Amino acid sequence: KHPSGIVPTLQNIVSTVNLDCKLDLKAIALQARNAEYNPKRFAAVIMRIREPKTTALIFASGKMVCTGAKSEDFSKMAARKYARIVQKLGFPAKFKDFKIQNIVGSCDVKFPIRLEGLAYSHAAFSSYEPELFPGLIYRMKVPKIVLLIFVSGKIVITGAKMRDETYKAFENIYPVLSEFRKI
DNA sequence: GCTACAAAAGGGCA
DNA sequence: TGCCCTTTTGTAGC
Repeated sequence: KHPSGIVPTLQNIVSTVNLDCKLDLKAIALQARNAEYNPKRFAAVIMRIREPKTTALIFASGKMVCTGAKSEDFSKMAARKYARIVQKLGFPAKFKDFKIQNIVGSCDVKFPIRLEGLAYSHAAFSSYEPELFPGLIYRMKVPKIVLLIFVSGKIVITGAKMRDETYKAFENIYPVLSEFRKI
């Protein structure tokens, strides 16, 4: 499962669910204290809960985005809790088509990387402009995943909709990272 | 408290 | 149109 002997830690999960009902945002924004709303700035009511620590963007259309959870299950859990809060408020809220939209992971290979060398050998995948951003942007094709590689050996993997995509991207990159270990 | 990246949802505006 | 808007999170040099 994990040949490199390293398991990326899941850091942020983004999901969406359909409450399947139109919502009155100003009413929700008035009844709730755990809520914010400035339509002039953004179309959603921003709401937050402590456990699991997350932030939901709630729309009039009944759709909802959930951010900040550390796992897929935590994300679904937080979404149901927001859905329960909306119900207590007077809306016939359901929970339709809950879907994990993005998973962000990170790990430490515990060795320095020669980013310049890596980018040169993988030009068709690499974006390295150190004066702009200190990390090398690696757009992997299979799985379709974006990895941010730093000189420190710190790696961020984002864009996954399944956690096995996150693990594979990392196992795919590990041998390349070793090839460009900074001695 | 910006550079960079992924992703969703919506109003607004070239 | 599509591209911002907003939110989250890791990373790191400015």
